[PDB]
Amino acid sequence: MPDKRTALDDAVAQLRSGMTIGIAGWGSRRKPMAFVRAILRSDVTDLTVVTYGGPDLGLLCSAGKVKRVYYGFVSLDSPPFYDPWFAHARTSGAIEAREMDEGMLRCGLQAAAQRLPFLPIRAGLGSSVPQFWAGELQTVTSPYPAPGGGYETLIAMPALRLDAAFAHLNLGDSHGNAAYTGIDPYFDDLFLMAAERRFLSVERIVATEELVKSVPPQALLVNRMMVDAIVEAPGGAHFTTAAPDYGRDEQFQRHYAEAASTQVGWQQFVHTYLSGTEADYQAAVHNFGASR
Amino acid sequence: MPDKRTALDDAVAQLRSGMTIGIAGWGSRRKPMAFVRAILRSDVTDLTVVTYGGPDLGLLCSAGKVKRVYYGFVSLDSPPFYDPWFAHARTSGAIEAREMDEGMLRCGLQAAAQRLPFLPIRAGLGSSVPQFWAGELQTVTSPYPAPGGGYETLIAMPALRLDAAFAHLNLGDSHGNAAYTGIDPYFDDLFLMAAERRFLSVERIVATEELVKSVPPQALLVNRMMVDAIVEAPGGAHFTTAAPDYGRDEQFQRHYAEAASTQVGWQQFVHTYLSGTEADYQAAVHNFGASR
Amino acid sequence: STRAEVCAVACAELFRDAGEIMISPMTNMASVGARLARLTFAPDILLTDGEAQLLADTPALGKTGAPNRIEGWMPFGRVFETLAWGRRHVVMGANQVDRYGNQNISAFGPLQRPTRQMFGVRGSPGNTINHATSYWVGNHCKRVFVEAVDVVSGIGYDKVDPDNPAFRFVNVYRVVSNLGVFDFGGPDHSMRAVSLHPGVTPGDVRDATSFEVHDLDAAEQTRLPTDDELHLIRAVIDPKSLRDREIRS
Amino acid sequence: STRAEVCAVACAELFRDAGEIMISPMTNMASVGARLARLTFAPDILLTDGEAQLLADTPALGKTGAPNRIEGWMPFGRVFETLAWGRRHVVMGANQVDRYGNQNISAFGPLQRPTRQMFGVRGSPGNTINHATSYWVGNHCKRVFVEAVDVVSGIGYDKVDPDNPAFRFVNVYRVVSNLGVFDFGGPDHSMRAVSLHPGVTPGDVRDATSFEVHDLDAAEQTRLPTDDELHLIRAVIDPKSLRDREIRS
Repeated sequence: MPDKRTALDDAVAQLRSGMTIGIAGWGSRRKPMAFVRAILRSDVTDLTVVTYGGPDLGLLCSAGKVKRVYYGFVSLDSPPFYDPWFAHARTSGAIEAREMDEGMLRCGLQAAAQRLPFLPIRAGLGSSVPQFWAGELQTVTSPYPAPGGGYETLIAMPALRLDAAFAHLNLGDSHGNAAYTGIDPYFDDLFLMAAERRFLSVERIVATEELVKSVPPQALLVNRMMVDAIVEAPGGAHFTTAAPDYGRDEQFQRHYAEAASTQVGWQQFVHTYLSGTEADYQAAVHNFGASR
Repeated sequence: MPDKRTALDDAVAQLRSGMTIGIAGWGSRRKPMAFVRAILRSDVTDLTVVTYGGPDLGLLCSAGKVKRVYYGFVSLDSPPFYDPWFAHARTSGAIEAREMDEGMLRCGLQAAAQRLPFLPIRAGLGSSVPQFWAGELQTVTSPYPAPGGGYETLIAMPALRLDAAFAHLNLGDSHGNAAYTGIDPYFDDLFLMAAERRFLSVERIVATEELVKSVPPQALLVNRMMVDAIVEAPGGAHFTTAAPDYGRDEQFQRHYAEAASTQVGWQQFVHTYLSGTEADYQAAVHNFGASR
Repeated sequence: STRAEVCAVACAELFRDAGEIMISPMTNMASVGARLARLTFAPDILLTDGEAQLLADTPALGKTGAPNRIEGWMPFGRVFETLAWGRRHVVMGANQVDRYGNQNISAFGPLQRPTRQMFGVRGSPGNTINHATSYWVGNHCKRVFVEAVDVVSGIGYDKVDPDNPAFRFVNVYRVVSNLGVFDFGGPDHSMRAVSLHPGVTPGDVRDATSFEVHDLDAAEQTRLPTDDELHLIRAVIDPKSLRDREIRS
Repeated sequence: STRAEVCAVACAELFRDAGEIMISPMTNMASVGARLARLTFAPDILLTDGEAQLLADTPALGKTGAPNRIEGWMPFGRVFETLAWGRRHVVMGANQVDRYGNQNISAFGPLQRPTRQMFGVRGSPGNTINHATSYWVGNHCKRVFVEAVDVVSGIGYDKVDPDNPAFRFVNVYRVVSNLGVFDFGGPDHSMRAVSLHPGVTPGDVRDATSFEVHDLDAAEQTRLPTDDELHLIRAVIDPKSLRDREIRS
């Protein structure tokens, strides 16, 4: 079988400016943060992003690399809750916002996974969501009557097709079989299935037989058809939660948010954490932690 | 919390003639066969059945209790494969057949679970399936163009809403939390969510804490919102497979199929296995087995 | 009893006759109320551990130490399935609520260039189109209770198209604030006073709301917590008094 | 090499350049072919254990004893998800196959009153509208290869509406029989001879098919299994010779 192990930069060099990319996980939970940091090091820009947003999106906005965002929400999941870089991008008018209901985003990925042009959904009707979409979001009428008479008109959620997707899981093999070891898979499978290029990071790469013995079969969320390249990235979700491996780095996340509030503070953060490799970031982070 | 423990006959006495019922499991796998036998003991008839059919459907047809069947297939999963009672019902013109593709049946249950009037699907297009449905199966056109130009027309799979559903699982508590312990949940969750009345049997009722300690969380397929009544039915899937608890009773299933092939043989089968209680059936079955 | 305790019981009363459905309290005050309901007059409700498991018992809010007993699995995928199925009652916060019950947790100002960014709409649109939704507001003031919200995250009664049966599950139930209990039984489903908390006059509500609340002068007093309710709140559910941080002044 | 071995290799060649997709061989002959492919020229294919797990290695067909090593989980729900996504090639049997590649495993006779009942359409409609589908026929005869099937379970090229992009994934690839390899590259995508097995004349096929097969006289001989292929088939994949029961007379 194919050995799909690659490095962070090698994966990101498959991106092109203008692409639509999906970032998996949820909020400040199991985000592919090492992939995001590698995007920050590249020249790739003008990205359309599909995400249940958190500090992943914040980092991309801080770099001015985002043209448009399709999102169900943006949250840090802990105080100060709102991502300050996403907030800056929104209040400055830097990004086009394709805001939607959380369920709609999932539905959009499901339609892309099934290669369907749309799925019907109630979520969205009556809300400001259609107005975010500026007439791009259309409706569909049921050909069957409701129990009660009348024909329902529903949101036609379009497929959220992706040029590339990035996800992070706890354990994988060299061929891209992978498992989540936490309580929630989120929607990483749909992000991968909706994309033309599939990129996965894991905390640790093991033999197939070790992978399958360490989890129940229901945790084997990713098979070889769902991955083009796998990257071993210990700490690759930092500073979001990666379940039994490590929690959210709460103090560091607050440090991130505080630093975003001023020009000098951000420049110092970039210098300290984001100006070298992933290994430099991990060492700087451990040193911040050792201080506390 | 509510105590939902009930007996087989008590559950079935909530049915009325003419109802639409769902039978869960798949083929000759984890079927609620003790519930089916209880339907055979009642006066309930003229049923519309929604099923991935096996010997469950055969037993109902042998009793003349079926008006219409919505099915993705009918199979015994072992030789002679085709269920002879379903075959008789079909060749005699005794039932209305709403045959469909396997994926379509799941889609139909999903639409009912989401309370949607339809979901779009490619499966069905160009096949004999629409002709089985006599005008009832309609299409829907996408309001978004295909990648390539032009607008796709898809099957509009209607919701397969049920008056009642029956399922069998391996373990549960008195409130209806329940787990599958085999390798496949099949679609029992969708059957329950599509129905107004939800009936579950399990091999054994345990304390909630025992239930949750015996399986990974991913195997907790059924929660309290999904069940109205739960029945302890050890051997309740017999003669279909019930995973690690017991396999398919291959010799008995063949005995079932052979008996259906003649008038005298069927009359003798009904007398021996289907004329008393579930306990009488289980004792007769063990005696057939003890002989071999 | 304190104002916070009266509010906690008012939140609990949201779930009377809920039956065996998932309660999703998204604020601490609602979460005290939901746990009170489960331990008393709504014993069949389902509650998560705040993440992805269903709780078997009803432990203290915010608590650490002993692990919780679970009765099921409720990852986010299954929450979406549950909400579309309809078997749920969510209590959300609200940066704005308007007189027809529209809620905003998204942002202030224009959609493509807001003056202040919050979470986005989250699941509010799906929640309000599918099943019972209520709101907890801890600082009842004019900037929260507005004429019309900046961004419609949760839909209100004025958005219901009576010719489209897709709106048939709308059930925006009540708003509980630090001042009163409110519903949408006024004319055109405009906001109506159910009750005013002890110590609150109609004038207090009038000065704190940007529109007129129906039946405000006729509004009875919100009922006091009973001795058993106070015992459960103080000793069992909220021993650290997280409820007190939910309300101001 | 025997006729069964030539058929097994022909089945294997169905998967050349398949890439990293799920192969679903629903007959023993196809399953020998698929395992042969995985061990040789198509090493990236996925294969289940015949139930709900993905196999990590490629064990013997019909093997007993030690459990198989697994690399994933593939319950029926996930098969439906995989097939709609398109990453699959299924090889099915057939009670009837017609000249445009339509398949019947449903029934013989009228739809609401058949003269003989089989399984119903099963997954054939979903398979044939979504991804590569091929057929294995072990007794090539007129009652199997018919002008037009009684019931369209698997759709053929004549059912494609060229104005509806929903048909754009149709890929009914080949038919391998005990006599030859066939495809649908004839006029109007009618059945065409790819190759005839050693020992088989055009006349044998003509007398066993209810319609005329395109390019039948020009059809080369199906390639022989190599020594390495024979070693893998005879000793490693099919040591019980289940392949020999697949073909008749």
